[PDB]
Order: sequence, then C-alpha cells, then structure tokens
Amino acid sequence: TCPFYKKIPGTGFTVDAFQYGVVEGCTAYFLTHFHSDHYAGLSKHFTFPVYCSEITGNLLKNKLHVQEQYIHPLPLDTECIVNGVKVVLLDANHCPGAVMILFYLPNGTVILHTGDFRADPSMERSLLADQKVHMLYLDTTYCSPEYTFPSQQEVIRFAINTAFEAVTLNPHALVVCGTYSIGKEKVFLAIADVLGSKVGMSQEKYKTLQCLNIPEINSLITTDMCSSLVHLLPMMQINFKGLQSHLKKCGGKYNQILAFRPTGWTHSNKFTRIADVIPQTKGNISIYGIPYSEHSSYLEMKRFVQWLKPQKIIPTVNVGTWKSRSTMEKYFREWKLEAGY
Ligand code: NI
Repeated sequence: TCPFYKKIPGTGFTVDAFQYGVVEGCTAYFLTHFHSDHYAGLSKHFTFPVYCSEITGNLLKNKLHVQEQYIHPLPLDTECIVNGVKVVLLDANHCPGAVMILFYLPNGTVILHTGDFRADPSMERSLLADQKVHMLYLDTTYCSPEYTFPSQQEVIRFAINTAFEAVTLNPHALVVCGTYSIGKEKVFLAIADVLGSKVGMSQEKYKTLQCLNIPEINSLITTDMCSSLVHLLPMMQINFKGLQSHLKKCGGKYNQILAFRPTGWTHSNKFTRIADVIPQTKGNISIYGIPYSEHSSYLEMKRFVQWLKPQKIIPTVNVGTWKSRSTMEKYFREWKLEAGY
C-alpha cells in the first residue's frame, strides 16, 4: 500500500506514487522528475491529473505516451493554484526537469517536498527565503558523514582535461560515456565541446535528449555515429567485453577507447582526491569511474536543513530498515541541537 511518506496531509495529493493503482482519496498525482523508480507505473492508460514541470511533461508525452489531457505542466518559481491549494515548483538541481514542491495548506502549514535534490546555497535565495517551512520531506540518499564528494565543476574539469590530453596524443582514440537515465548530461557535453565534436548516440537516446529544452541542442548532438568522436552507450555496455565489441563496430576507425562511468558514490571517495583518480586498463581500453553526483553530499544536506530549520523531517530515501531509520533520526537531532531550532 501507499506509504505515508508519499502522501501530503490536508490535501488529496500524492508525490511520486504511481505504482499502487488508484490511491483512495487522491485528486492530483505530482511527479518530481523523470527517473524510473519515481514514475514507476505511469503509461498511456493513466486517466488522473499529473502535475509536473514542462520538461517532465515532454518526456511523459513522448517517451511514455501519456495522453496530453492528463499532463499539467507548471512553470517554475510561480505561485499556482491546484485543486484549491497554492503550490510552487522550484529547481531541485538534480536531472533535467527535476523539481522540489512547496505546498501552502489551507490551515497555514507550509510543506517542502524535495523530490531528489543536490542541495546548494543558491536555494537559500529562492522563494524559500520568504516564509517558514514546518515540514520537510527530504532526499536522504547520502545522509551519513562518510559521503563526501567534489563539486560538479571539479569533476567536469578533470574529465575535459583527461579526454583532451588522450585524444591530442592519439587522434585515433574514441571517447565513450555510459548512461541509463536522464541526468549527468554535462559529462558528455563538456567532453564533446573540448574535442570539437557532436556527441553521437542511438535513436532512442537522441529522442530522450530532444525533450530536455537544452539550448542549441541541434548544434551539440547527432545520430550519425561515424561522424562523431564522443559516443554514448548503455551503462551495461561500459566494460572491457562490451567496449572491445563496440571497437570492432567502428571498422578500424579507432585503435584506443577511453571511457567514463559516472557513478554516484564509491568507497574510493574516502581515500583519494579527484586529482589522483586512476582507470582500469586492459590493452588499448581504459575505464574511468568519476564521482559525478546529482544528490546532496552529507555536508550539503546538513547545511540546507540547518538553514531551513524545519519543525519535522520525513525521510523519503533509505526508509526500509530500522537501522537506517534510527541512524538518520540521530543526525537530525545532532543538527537541531547544534543550530538551536
Ligand atoms: Ni532521481
């Protein structure tokens, strides 16, 4: 059954709750972003109102075939009325089209639902600055102090420098980047830009990218593999067997592959810096795991929450075990005692 952490009290709303069938008493289903664990259950046969960003709405229509009459896109940073309740959508700094949602309850309570987010100080100057938030439904993916990671900017600088050096030393080297969802587009776009190439990909992934309102996108991507020296493949194909295979397919146009695997966190984050990363190398193939995250680090999370000073926190991630739940509740209390709310 639908868990309590997906229901917004005092409303007939649910958030990211599409795999339970009809939810008794739901008059509007919000969708924070187009990642499969969040939209799981949506299809062309859905007949209830879905509220979301413009970009998520483009993906629901073109990739899922949800019918236009059930998709209600809203602009960001704008007070809107939905079924009699004032809401605002804010940029979540996650993947394209990902939002946080502010609900203004008839009783005066204000609730923020982060969806999936990477907290940033710029959020402290959004419409969140303007009033008190009583309850926070929080993306707690990396809620433990071991989780450190570098800025997105640092990671992109590393990738750009690594690729440019390799291809300038060997003009017959191929760059490959893995993907399995939207998100992390900066990795493959930044590498292609330094190499004076478009990025080449499959027809299904090009279609996906043409939904995302990225400026000048026609100048940046293509379905013609042969013309391009940065290719995208399914993350499942980013390994030696999969890459050797792929290298054959270009027909001796390339003699070396340099591949990136954008992970979230991995335990080499605890012992190594970005300046000191190394790849796995079998022959003329090298695979780099780069810690490009679209979720808050523990310190970014903690800063956000200490700034917001909510009355109550409801975790939406790692909630399945008593041990995780208890650990999270301990950090929340530390934070509140340190900051004095
Ligand atoms: Ni996500």
